[PDB]
Formats: sequence, structure tokens, C-alpha cells
Amino acid sequence: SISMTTKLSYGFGAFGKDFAIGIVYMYLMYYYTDVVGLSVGLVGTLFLVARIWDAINCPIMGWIVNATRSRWGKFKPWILIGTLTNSLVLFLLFSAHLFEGTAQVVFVCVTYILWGMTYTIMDIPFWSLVPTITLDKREREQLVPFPRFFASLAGFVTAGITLPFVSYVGGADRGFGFQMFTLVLIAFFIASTIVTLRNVHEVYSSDNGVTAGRPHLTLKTIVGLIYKNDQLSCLLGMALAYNIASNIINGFAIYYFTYVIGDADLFPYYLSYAGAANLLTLIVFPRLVKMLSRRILWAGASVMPVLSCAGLFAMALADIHNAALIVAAGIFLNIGTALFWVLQVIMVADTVDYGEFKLNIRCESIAYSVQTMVVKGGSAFAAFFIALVLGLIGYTPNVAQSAQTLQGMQFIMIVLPVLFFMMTLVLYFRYYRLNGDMLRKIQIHLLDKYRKT
Ligand SMILES: CCCCCCCCCCCCO[C@@H]1O[C@H](CO[C@H]2O[C@H](CO)[C@H](O)[C@H](O)[C@H]2O)[C@@H](O)[C@H](O)[C@H]1O
Repeated sequence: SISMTTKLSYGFGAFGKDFAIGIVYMYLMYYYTDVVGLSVGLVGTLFLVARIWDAINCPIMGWIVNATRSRWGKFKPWILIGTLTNSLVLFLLFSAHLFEGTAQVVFVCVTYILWGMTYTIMDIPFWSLVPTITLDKREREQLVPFPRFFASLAGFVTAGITLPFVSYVGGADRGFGFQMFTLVLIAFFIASTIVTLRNVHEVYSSDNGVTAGRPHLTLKTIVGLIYKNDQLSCLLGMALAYNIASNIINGFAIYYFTYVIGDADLFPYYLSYAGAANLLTLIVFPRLVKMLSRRILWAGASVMPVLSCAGLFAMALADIHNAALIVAAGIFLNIGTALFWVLQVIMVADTVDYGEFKLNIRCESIAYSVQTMVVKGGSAFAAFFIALVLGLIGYTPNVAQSAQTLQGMQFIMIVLPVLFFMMTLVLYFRYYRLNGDMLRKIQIHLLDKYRKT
């Protein structure tokens, strides 16, 4: 079985990994708009362009990771490089409050696009380690929950005690407190990197002797291996749909909690219950995946946020606000997202296995590049579709609109995520085949095939 040591070390690695990007994801807009003083249009355009650039960069990083040959491995060197460079670029990212004028703008833009690329560097090869740690069904099912739980916990501890830190350390200067807390983030991040590098021992890697990998591959060949691997392209589409839906819902939540307070002091309780639900469902996944089916857990992952959307739709109809319904929708969404992420990591591992099985090529970096680029492109496409719907409904001026227009806009914003969720689950139940007998066939084929020359 997987070493408990390796399980917990991968967990801590994921914790430090997502403890460095939680601050960014959650408060970089607040820093740039409330500490630096930059127009919201600039920040939005930069964020969108940077997410597009990162999505395009992802496959390039996958090609790089597969082609690299080195002593530590083909993942660990890039993991280390990315961790260190991203820590540095993060510190620079939050040191933007120093400059002013065009200098400040250029600094912000450069540091942001860097931070993005740098995080890609290590994000792809990091998650590329689960397929090489093991290729068994239950072993993966009880391996992935550890890093997913630790990542969620990092995000939630950020959400919780990121502001108190910045307040206690130089309360007058918010930028100083930000760049100081960045030091705590960097310390945890580098410690976790060292832990995972020392303890995680890739077993079925693409750079070992018996694997079916080919380090000398072109960018065209690799990126086309996504379409040739029908299951990987199916996962691409499914994850894209789910990410677009989750992004639209999370944006609705941010707009309904920030602009409209919803109710003073509601967000702490909502976040507490959401984190509790997410962490619990991640803890009890190793038992749920067996009590229920993997297919049924995916169905639930896509249906629970749909039930949340329906609840808050019924709410929007009459009840402008019901704290109970709010936190219930939050709990449902969080359970769905936890299930989705765990199953998605396990499934990208299964897809690299199936690619070795069909195309006779083992390439984990490309599957996880697909994962990361889909994460970025989910936000990208959610923004695109929201702008499209706003222009269609007549919100393109953004100066003054009808109350009925706003109500219809809310209704459309609630309905579209449901469309994307039903898309992801129909695609799953109509195209995906890597469950049950198929998985064991692939596993046995690979194991028996691992009998070197
Ligand atoms: C606090 C407010 C309520 C709860 C959270 C908001 C609702 C989720 C809406 C987007 C779901 C896409 O997924 C998330 O994406 C983030 C980036 O990191 C993710 O994406 C990266 C890829 O760029 C890395 O893989 C990283 O490990 C992975 O967690 C992580 O912060 C989250 O935890 C992870 O759920």
C-alpha cells in the first residue's frame, strides 16, 4: 500500500502549494484596488489576459516537463524551480505599493504575468506525481483525498486569518503587512516543497526504464495526443464545463456578498460552514467512493451545486435573502466541488494510464497541463459568457438598468451554471469509460507490460 508517510507528505506539499496562491486568488484585487489604487478596468483586463496567457502556456510547460531529463527526475527539478521562482515573484507581486505611475503599472503587470507562469511551472509537474505514485483504483482513491483536503484547508485558513495578520503587522500600511505575510506563505511553501521532494517517491514514472514514455516528442505530437486520447479530451470538456459553472456561481456569490452585504456578519458563518462541509466530504471520501459508486459520486458532484442553484433561484424569486438557504447552497456547492476535484485528479491519473494503454505512450505532464489550462480557461470562458449575456440583455452600458432587467440577469446567471453542470454530466455518462472493468483491464495491461527488455 501507499506509505502513510508519502500520503501525509504529499498532503503537506499540496497545503504549501495552495497556501501561496490562496492570498493571490482571494485578495489580489483588494490589494491592487484598495492599497495600490488602480482602475478596476485595468485589473480586470489584466486578470483576463493573464489567464488566457497561462492557459496557452500550460501545454508548453507540459512539453517541457516531459522532455526534461535530470538526476532528481523529470518533475522534481521543475517543481523546485517553480516553487522558488514563484515565491520570489509573489513577494515582488505584493511589493507593488512602493512604485507609482507608469512604473507601478508596468511592475504590477510584469509581476502578475510572471507569478502566473511561475505557478504553472510547478503546478503541472506536482499533480503529475499521483499517476506515478500508484496505478491502482482504491490506492488512488485514498491517496488523492489527502492533498485535496490539505489544499482546501490552506485556502480556508487563508480566507480566515489573512486579514488579521495584515492588520496586526503595520496596520497603517496595508501593503507592508501584505508583503510580510507573504514571508509566512513563502516559508510554508518552501518547507512543503522540500518535504514532498524528499518523501514522495515516484514509482511508475515516465522516465523509468520500463515505462512506455518517449522523452523526445514535439509540441504538435504532444498537444495532439490530447485529441488522440479520447478519454483525456472528454475529461478536458467535462472539467471545462464544471469550471465555468463553478466560476459563474462563485462570481455570483462574491457579487451577492460584497456589493450587497447579504447581511452584516453572514459571510463568516457561510465560509465556516462551507469549509466544514468541504473538509468533511474530503475526509470521508475514501469510504464514500466504496459505499457508493465513482459514477454516482460524479453525478452527486455535478448535482449538489445544481440543487444549490435551484434553492437560490427559488430564493431570488421571492426571498431576497434567507441565511439558512444561503449557507445550505454554500454547503452543497462545497461538497460538489470537493467530490469533483478528488475525482478529477484520480481521473487524470486514470487517463494517463489509458493513454499508455491505447497510444502506448505514458505522458502525465500533458494530462495535468490539460487540467491546469482548463482551470484557467474555466474562469476565462465564464467571463466571456457573462460579458456575452450582459451585452445580450442590454447591460453593456453599465450606467443604469431596469430592476426587472437586473432580476432577469440574476435568473440567467443562476440558470447558466445549471446548463454547464448538465453538460459535464451528460458528457461523463455518454463518453467516459474509465471506471470498473475498464480500469482494471488498463491496470493489468500496464503491470504485465512492465517487464523490461
Ligand atoms: C473561499 C471561498 C469559498 C470556497 C472557494 C471558492 C469556490 C471555488 C470556485 C473555483 C473552483 C476551482 O478550483 C479552485 O481553485 C483555486 C485555485 O487552485 C486550484 O487550482 C490550481 C491550478 O491552477 C492548483 O491545482 C491548486 O492545487 C487547486 O486547488 C483553489 O483556491 C480552490 O481551492 C479550488 O477549489
